[PDB]
Amino acid sequence: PTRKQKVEAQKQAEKLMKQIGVKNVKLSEYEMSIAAHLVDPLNMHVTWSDIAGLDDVITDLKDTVILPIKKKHLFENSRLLQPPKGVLLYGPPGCGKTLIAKATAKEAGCRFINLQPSTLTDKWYGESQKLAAAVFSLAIKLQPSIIFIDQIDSFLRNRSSSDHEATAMMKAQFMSLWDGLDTDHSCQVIVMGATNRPQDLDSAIMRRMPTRFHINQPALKQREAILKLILKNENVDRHVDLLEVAQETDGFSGSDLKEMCRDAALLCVREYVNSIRPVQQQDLHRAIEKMKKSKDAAF
Amino acid sequence: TRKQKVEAQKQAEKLMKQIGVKNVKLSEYEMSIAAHLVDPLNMHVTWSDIAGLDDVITDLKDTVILPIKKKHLFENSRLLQPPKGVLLYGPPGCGKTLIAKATAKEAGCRFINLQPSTLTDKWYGESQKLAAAVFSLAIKLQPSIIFIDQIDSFLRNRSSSDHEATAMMKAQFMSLWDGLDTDHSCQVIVMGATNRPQDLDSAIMRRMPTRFHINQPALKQREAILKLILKNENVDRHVDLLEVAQETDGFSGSDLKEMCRDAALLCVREYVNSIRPVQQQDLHRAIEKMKKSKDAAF
Amino acid sequence: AEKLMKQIGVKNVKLSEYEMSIAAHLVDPLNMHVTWSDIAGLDDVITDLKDTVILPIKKKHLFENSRLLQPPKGVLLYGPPGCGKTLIAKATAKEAGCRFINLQPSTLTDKWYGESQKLAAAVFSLAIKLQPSIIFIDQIDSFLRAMMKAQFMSLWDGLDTDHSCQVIVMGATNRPQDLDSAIMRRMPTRFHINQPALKQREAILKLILKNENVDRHVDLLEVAQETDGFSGSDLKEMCRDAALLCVREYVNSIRPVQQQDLHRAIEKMKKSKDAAF
Amino acid sequence: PTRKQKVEAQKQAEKLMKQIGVKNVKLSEYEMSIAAHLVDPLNMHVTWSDIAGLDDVITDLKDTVILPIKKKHLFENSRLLQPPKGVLLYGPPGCGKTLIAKATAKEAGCRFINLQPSTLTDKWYGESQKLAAAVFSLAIKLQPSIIFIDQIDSFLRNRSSSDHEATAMMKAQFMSLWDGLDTDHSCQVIVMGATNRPQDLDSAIMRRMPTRFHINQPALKQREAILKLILKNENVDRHVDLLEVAQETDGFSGSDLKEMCRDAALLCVREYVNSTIRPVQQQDLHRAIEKMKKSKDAAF
Amino acid sequence: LSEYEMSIAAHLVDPLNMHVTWSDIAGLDDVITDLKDTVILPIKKKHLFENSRLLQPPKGVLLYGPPGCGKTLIAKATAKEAGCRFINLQPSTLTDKWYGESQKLAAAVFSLAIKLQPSIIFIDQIDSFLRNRSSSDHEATAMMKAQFMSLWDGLDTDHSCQVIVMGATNRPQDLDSAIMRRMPTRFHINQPALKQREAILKLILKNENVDRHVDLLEVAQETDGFSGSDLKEMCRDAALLCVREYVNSIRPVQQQDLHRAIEKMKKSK
Amino acid sequence: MHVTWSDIAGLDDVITDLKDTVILPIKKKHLFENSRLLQPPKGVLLYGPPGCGKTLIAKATAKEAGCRFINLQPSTESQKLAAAVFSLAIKLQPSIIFIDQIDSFATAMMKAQFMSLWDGLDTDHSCQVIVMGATNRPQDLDSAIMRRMPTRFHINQPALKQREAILKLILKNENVDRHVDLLEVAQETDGFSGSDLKEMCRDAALLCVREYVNSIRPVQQQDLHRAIEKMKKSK
Ligand SMILES: Nc1ncnc2c1ncn2[C@@H]1O[C@H](COP(=O)(O)OP(=O)(O)OP(=O)(O)O)[C@@H](O)[C@H]1O
Ligand SMILES: Nc1ncnc2c1ncn2[C@@H]1O[C@H](COP(=O)(O)OP(=O)(O)OP(=O)(O)O)[C@@H](O)[C@H]1O
Ligand SMILES: Nc1ncnc2c1ncn2[C@@H]1O[C@H](COP(=O)(O)OP(=O)(O)OP(=O)(O)O)[C@@H](O)[C@H]1O
Ligand SMILES: Nc1ncnc2c1ncn2[C@@H]1O[C@H](COP(=O)(O)OP(=O)(O)OP(=O)(O)O)[C@@H](O)[C@H]1O
Ligand SMILES: Nc1ncnc2c1ncn2[C@@H]1O[C@H](COP(=O)(O)OP(=O)(O)OP(=O)(O)O)[C@@H](O)[C@H]1O
Ligand SMILES: [Mg+2]
Ligand SMILES: [Mg+2]
Ligand SMILES: [Mg+2]
Ligand SMILES: [Mg+2]
Repeated sequence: PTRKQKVEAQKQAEKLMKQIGVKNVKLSEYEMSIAAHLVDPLNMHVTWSDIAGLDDVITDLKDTVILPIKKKHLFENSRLLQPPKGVLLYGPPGCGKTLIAKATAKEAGCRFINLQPSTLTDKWYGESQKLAAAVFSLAIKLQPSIIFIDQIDSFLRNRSSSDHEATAMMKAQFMSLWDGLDTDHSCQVIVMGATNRPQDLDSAIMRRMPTRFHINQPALKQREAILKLILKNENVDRHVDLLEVAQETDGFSGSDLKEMCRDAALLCVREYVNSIRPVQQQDLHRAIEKMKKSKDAAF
Repeated sequence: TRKQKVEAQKQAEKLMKQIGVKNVKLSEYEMSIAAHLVDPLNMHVTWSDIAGLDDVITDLKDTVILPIKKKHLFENSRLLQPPKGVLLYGPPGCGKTLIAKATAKEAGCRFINLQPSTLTDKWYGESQKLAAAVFSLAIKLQPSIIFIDQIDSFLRNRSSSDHEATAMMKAQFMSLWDGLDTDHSCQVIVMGATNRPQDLDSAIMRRMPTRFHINQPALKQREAILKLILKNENVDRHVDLLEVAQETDGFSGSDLKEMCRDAALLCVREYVNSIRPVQQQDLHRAIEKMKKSKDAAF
Repeated sequence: AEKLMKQIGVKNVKLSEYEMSIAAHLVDPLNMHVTWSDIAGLDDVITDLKDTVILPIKKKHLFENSRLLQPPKGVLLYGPPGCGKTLIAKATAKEAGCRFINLQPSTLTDKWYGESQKLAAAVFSLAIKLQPSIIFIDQIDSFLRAMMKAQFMSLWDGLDTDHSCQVIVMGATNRPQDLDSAIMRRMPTRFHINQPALKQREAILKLILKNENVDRHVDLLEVAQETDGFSGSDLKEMCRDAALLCVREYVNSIRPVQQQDLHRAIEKMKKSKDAAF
Repeated sequence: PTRKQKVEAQKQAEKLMKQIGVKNVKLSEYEMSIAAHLVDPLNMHVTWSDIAGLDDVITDLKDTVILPIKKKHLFENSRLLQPPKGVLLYGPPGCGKTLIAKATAKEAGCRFINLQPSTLTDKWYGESQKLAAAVFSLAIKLQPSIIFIDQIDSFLRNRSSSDHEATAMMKAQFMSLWDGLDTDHSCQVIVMGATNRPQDLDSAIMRRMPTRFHINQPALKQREAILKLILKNENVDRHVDLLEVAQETDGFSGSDLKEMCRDAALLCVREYVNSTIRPVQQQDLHRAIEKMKKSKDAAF
Repeated sequence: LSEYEMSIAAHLVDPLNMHVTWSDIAGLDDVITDLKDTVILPIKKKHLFENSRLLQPPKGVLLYGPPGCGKTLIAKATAKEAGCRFINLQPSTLTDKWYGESQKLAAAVFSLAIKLQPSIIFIDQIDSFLRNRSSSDHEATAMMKAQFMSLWDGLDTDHSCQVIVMGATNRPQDLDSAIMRRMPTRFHINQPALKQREAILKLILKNENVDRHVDLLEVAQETDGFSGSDLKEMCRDAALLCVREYVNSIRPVQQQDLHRAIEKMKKSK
Repeated sequence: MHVTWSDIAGLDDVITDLKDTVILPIKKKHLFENSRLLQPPKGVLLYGPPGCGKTLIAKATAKEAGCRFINLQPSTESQKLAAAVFSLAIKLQPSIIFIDQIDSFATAMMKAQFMSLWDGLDTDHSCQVIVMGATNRPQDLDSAIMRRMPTRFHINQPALKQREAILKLILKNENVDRHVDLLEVAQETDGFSGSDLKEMCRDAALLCVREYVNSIRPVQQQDLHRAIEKMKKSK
């Protein structure tokens, strides 16, 4: 027939499945096309120790998502002790969202799966809803599993009249398979999504993601912590305190400080090549000044 | 060729043996539609598990379940038959899917989930055949309850920016609902749960006249659901569910479940660091956490 | 063909395969318990439809030679959703004297090669073979908003000129504004099936409860003056809910429906009608 | 379906890929349709020497983008020394932006690719997101590469509610594939964009383009530099005071001085042809400046 | 030769059947002088100074002023005296009721213009098409009006193609800030102002009927106050009055019919 | 075309404007061929309300001026057929090419060839090949050749007196009552459209016929009033 571009998902999500260690899974063409976006747990290079600035959020996520997956002998006796069916990572953009997502993909346990909603929308009629169903079918087939939807503020957007029929049907099927009729059993299928704009997400999807973790912008202590974490392996001058830098920033996020340290290292490398030099804490001041002058362009 | 119905024919047979049908001869499309039949014994929720509202439950039981049984009493009257549509509308969360499961389990006749994703097909002239086979199967076994979850997305408001197959299916649904051959003594009822009935339709809205408003829980309903949830789990003796219900004032039927789950998780976390009941102190902390987290939209 | 010949009453069956497949689709006037007495409230529209379409079919001796009385090709019954359209169509299918046939465009779209123009030609060949015939396409808005569409349009425009076959295309419509630009013009006769007014509401309410054991002091005029916006199906649902509420006092352990049950049903229906707002 | 539009670019992207130097790259239909917009390195005829007026920006770009591409032995040990994942060239319209982009399309090494967001949007449903994914797929397939998004203040605009679902999905997928779950690894895939309205670009795309270069309106020294650069190939007299016209303009951008020089040359050719090669004697420049000022005044 | 290219080719005016020269445009003569040496001279005789990098015709010619009085007449005459392939489509031929069918249309237009020799492009009423960029407007034409700028002078442009785009507007104050940049040579088509009116009146009355002696200087200040296009429509009223009077009983014109046409045009206002 | 200019009543001023402008081609030489600006417009268009004598106006303009007419039939390779039709219409001079439903009518190459042929004909001859086939709704009909149709007239409801004249001209064909007058019916029609009076008279005749079929007589004022009331209720 037509649309036979699934001739390489089954040959692409099989060698990728052997890297995870699944023995006997009987899937269809749509299920394999969905599983073609599974992430390898060993392909990540960031653990919980690489995420600084916030500590209570890490422990909360670990005891809400990671803990109920293991120690099943203690959480299966009670009626309501299973992990939630949704984790909404909201807050300002930059620090925390994708890093916590990678930490959950690597060190959390059960098979992680990225959705990438671009593969759900198809050209042919009656093909996007089948893929949306195969998503949850594969999630149920692989217990447990964590369905990750990055930028969930666009795919599962607020419903209105100016929406395509296939996208609206997929958005309805998502909430009809989340906690629908034949769902809500002991399946350990959790759906998480990181988004910087949770104001216009939805009204029916917002309740299906009850555990909402606010990853705020780093404060003074958080900025000091992330500045001390970033300048750990690279050569830095012996007496360089990260408190004055974090106090001087006062508006930098977790990604702007990374750029500031990268700019300082690049300035040191350029000064060395013009003629291995450590950051004498003087380049940090001019880097902060240049970054502030650049950020002042939005106003 | 679309020769996958074979597997849909090997999944709509064993399930049939789980329901107890003896002689029902169907076609390929009818079998593919019946492949979504729900097992009544697979549900684990009855009318006793739905608290907070009682008049709505009694109304639904006397409107849907009561006409199904005692057919000798309603066979003489002309307008004493079950309706052809039940629209469960209201705010999202509490009541809709729970009442759907209760009607699937403890209501009687064979329940069927539509799952409109299977109606839309890639091949031309295949979605309308499945839409017809839906009602064909519904009439084939009487009675039956056709459930369409989130019906405000499949039978949307008819406009010009709609595909030919979807528009044809939406027209065939209302043509086979109360058209030229239906509306006889068939006892085929179609129900649907939705949280946005404002933009559902103009012709489908009248075909579902029995509309049950599953409102958002009030003080009494909040206390009722809080007492129902905290029933089997261990809790302190002097814990008044009225206090937390009056303090909340802003949760639906699903947010209180999350609050109780968070309280139990806090208890089991404080225990696992070194079985502890909730002393009504973790309840307030979970309520404050959920109230400070629900401000993400604003 | 022969499987459904029991009602056409003509031994002129020379149908082919497509004609045979289309012949299994005409309506069954036997199991149609609807006449002009069943439809209430709108009697002027009924008599208009009658003296416009019906006598051109039954009266076949006065106009026989050439006379101007002709069945208008294309009758569009348009209005709000409910209250009359399919009921009038079914009454016509019952007692129009002609072979009524339903379309249901879902059967036209064949999967093989996407060729659905052959069926669009076969349906018209069948309608002309056993004239008079009324081709009814329910929900004609979604069906006509594309080789089959042009072929069917040209067929309907070209074959209905010899005034030898009384084939008439009739359609019901709840959204007449977005129907079409040429189809709306192609149908000369348009019947506006309005929603029941203060008098039509009372008429249909009195017609709904006739054989039931209703109380003596139940003035339907008060119910009509209390509804103020109820459609045809809404009043039937209200009466059904009132009957269920009256029988609820007996099933829990035959009671005549009083005014209190009707008032409670009206209040419940008016509260429920605010779902779309 | 739409396999025709994707069967022509396939016969066009291959030839353009033959002269670039990609040896073995296996692409799909969407990847080939995206690669069909690759720019030829030899077609660009503007280098760093042809861009005057700004000097610190040039060396900053050479150290930030051009330097980490080569000499990989120095930036392979540390954790954060790779080239950035975005270069936002913001400033008033005129000088710098498109010229710097054209210069980097030739004198940067790695394969340059223009996005041309007009080809991303498609008529069929579920086709624009596939092309947006194929963009980054092709970028990762050949390393390194520079994805240029001209006038990025329109495609990756500020997210709101009055936007189409396809453009919103594409805008979300761009930032999801920029620094998402499987793209933070070292891949040398850099995305740059030139725009004249950075105030309403975005809140999540702005952080993904940390290196923000401001191309200001030419000042006195910059105006003198560009006026001396432009009046180098054309025939001019011996003595030309470039500071005079530079101080006279006081409001001309990098493109208005080019127009003034063109108008002076056209006046010279008109005076020559009217009789039947004449060098500008620093008098047609003042008249052209006055005419350009009168034209800019009468525009309102 | 794509599909959108062939769809655009339906608006490509043939360079042979134009029959519009500088003689048809009377009245204003200063704008014609500055446009001949700036647009026609660099386009033609390219074998003289092709070595120079900035001796090419400007790609941003724009003619503003009141509506009418020779706006597109100068464009057609220029394109006829220029190389070939006058290309005007519409102010609203684009913006089809689809998704991704408006920017691709402009892309096809520009590709077709690049395919052949300069092929002067004329965009009638660029004021509303390329209006000032903002964030409150519908976010479907802003991306299009930005792609137009990105394709006008971008990466692949600035070659020896001579592709010159010509615009037209009635109020170039809210047009743009980056589009006016690539439009450096902007001519000012003014109002006739008591002289060009008489000139165009003497021009139009040349190839016509008998037209007995009536000095155009007489009806020069008591004529239509503006809109020379209505002066083109004013002589039409005299012609219809001269051809509609003889049916009651070819007739030569005089001051009476012209004055009555003037009074009728004034009453129309 | 069997239509007559005197039969179609209504806007008498528009009729004279047509019989002057469009029939300047019917006028001999030295009147429209001598002056360059006195020639009639090339490619006249017609737009306005739906129906109301859309094709009837073109038929009357072709019959009164005696100009040759030919049906374009846009519903019935395409570019070649269009070029052949244009050549056939331009050969037999003078001739008018009338099209049906031009508002919704390779097609682009055919339109470009037709526009080029019309431009060449106008540059060669004054009014040899005319084109009058534009339908209603010309605001967004098409954008193929805008300069081809620069002349048009908004044919709408002229006035109540024109409606009364049309009713008197259309009703004076069958048997009518003495007291029943078309002016008395138009005084109560309250601004009915052009095609509305014909359908109202048809409904009155159908009522008068049904009066005998239910039990032939001439139409009366009561039947006309009932038909007008039914048309207003159905309007
Ligand atoms: N706690 C942290 N420890 C180390 N690095 C951090 C931390 N927080 C942020 N970062 C830096 O931020 C970058 C990741 O940003 P990320 O991808 O999470 O943005 P995002 O929040 O996903 O963007 P958006 O809000 O648009 O989705 C990494 O390069 C990392 O160096
Ligand atoms: N009366 C009740 N008794 C017990 N639990 C309840 C009650 N009402 C709601 N719940 C809780 O709500 C959850 C079910 O939510 P449900 O699936 O009905 O949401 P929904 O209304 O279907 O959402 P949407 O409106 O988006 O379709 C269950 O987990 C259940 O614990
Ligand atoms: N005049 C009437 N008298 C009695 N019952 C009526 C009348 N009109 C409508 N009904 C009731 O309405 C129901 C039929 O609805 P109806 O056929 O009018 O809907 P419809 O207009 O065909 O729907 P759609 O607009 O989708 O075609 C019947 O069950 C009948 O009981
Ligand atoms: N430093 C320079 N050296 C030489 N030429 C220059 C310089 N700066 C600007 N120019 C001139 O400017 C023109 C390029 O303008 P460009 O396309 O960069 O405008 P832009 O800023 O991209 O416009 P927009 O902001 O609308 O995208 C070239 O023709 C070039 O001659
Ligand atoms: N000075 C003039 N000399 C000769 N003809 C003129 C003159 N001014 C106007 N006309 C005539 O008036 C007509 C319309 O004038 P013009 O082309 O200036 O309008 P326009 O502003 O281009 O209209 P639009 O804005 O719709 O494009 C032309 O056909 C032209 O023949
Ligand atoms: Mg992210
Ligand atoms: Mg639900
Ligand atoms: Mg109906
Ligand atoms: Mg630019």
